[PDB]
Amino acid sequence: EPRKILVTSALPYANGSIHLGHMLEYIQTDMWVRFQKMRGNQAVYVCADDAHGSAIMLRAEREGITSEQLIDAVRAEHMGDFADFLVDFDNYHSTHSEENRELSSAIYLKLRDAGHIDTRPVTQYFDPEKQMFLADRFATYAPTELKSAISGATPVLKESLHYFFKLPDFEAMLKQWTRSGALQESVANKLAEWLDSGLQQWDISRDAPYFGFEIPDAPGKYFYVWLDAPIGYMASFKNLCARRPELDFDAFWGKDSGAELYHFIGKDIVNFHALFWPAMLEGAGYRKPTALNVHGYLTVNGQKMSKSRGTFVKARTYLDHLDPEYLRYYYASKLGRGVEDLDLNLEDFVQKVNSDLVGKVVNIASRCAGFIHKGNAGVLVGADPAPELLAAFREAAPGIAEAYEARDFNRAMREIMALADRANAWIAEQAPWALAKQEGQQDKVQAVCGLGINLFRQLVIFLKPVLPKLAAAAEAFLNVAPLTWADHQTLLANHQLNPFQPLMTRIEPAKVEAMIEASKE
Ligand code: MET
Repeated sequence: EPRKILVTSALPYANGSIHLGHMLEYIQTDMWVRFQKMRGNQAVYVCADDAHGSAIMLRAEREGITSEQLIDAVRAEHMGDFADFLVDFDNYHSTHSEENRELSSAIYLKLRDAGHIDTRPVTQYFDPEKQMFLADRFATYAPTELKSAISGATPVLKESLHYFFKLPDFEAMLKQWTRSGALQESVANKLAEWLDSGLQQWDISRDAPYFGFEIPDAPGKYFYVWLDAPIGYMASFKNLCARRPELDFDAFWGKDSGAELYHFIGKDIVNFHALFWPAMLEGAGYRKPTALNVHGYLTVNGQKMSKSRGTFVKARTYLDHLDPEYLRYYYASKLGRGVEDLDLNLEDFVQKVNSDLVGKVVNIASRCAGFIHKGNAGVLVGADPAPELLAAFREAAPGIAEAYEARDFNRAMREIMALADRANAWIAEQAPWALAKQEGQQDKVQAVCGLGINLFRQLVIFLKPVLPKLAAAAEAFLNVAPLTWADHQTLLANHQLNPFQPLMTRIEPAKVEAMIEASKE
């Protein structure tokens, strides 16, 4: 039977553009989702904009527009960037939605009646040296407007009631769940620092003015953005189930759920997804996630992204100059099971993509297709010129799937390009361009280029989750139904091809520099 898989990515904040560092997470997630879809599994990919908090109030104020105005414009822009980068969500919702308002309040109310909510007064005191108000830890709250000394009648001591999630109530459960396999060992041991220290109650309320959901029965008190943000996951899925009759909420979020749930996140936000989130789900009556998939961050030419050096590239700025599949492949070629950083070496970016994709994959196709087109009216002739070469492709497939399954895209691209390298070399060894000029060798020409195109179909199957647009164009040329992973098991013989679709041009280094220049501020 197929696997039911609900996959999410972190919800970007609704206060700025998506940049190429953010894009690494969504490309990682989308590629994994597309692979599971090819494998015949029910993989559902949901995300949303994170539209609350002082983060949004600051930008809304900085631009003289309302908070609703900003997040609406921003959600449109984020969805356009993701879509153009071929990141295909099943739903892209918003933490500022009626589903999130009800889910947050229903979860809160259940947790409260179970005794997992606490009320205590937080004190803030003015520090004359640091010249600002500090919180009573026993840091300051994030500012909501743009803005000190001890004034005569001005208080030096604020106080306000806050609402706490009694996270320590789940410490035993969390001590077990964090080491259950849901986290990679590196992740679990870095996270366990909070556990070694002892969990603390979590401040989930903010005072007015705050752009967010109001807390039931606490007038003037709002949920902190990080309280409702992960509930955006459930909200995004609940909103989707209204339009997808085959998707049942309880089937994915009930404690009994036999479905898998994965959160792709960056390493900076593990504590929210690994401590508060699974405690919240268990206390509220839902299943905990199957695993967190944690990733590192992006560097460009060996250094941190620089707005001054022009290596802090907006997704739209990339898309103005370059094919998105360039970057999708480059990321795939370095994305690993680990949690390390990933470097975009711009010179290596051009050499690697041109040599691997255009050179080893696209050119095997266009060269061979031309001979089938001109020499046999476009009918691919079936033959067995190089059985050992073909068997290698068969032997390699389940391993490439294992890499995909385990998020080891690096290994997967490696295995694929090794097959590409070997197939390409055999074609060159045959030299159909030379056989085509010899009289009485036309059968040989079609035998060779038939295998060539067959192997290109195999490479497209293997690369489809990285290059879904290229795959679509390839399926048009190959004149086949959309490719499943199981299609690798069959071959085209005696098959009418369509005209050759353009698949990918080389990366022009001028365009890469034009992208960097456009990003210098
Ligand atoms: C529920 S995931 C929230 C992610 C958060 N908005 C961030 O950008 O770090």
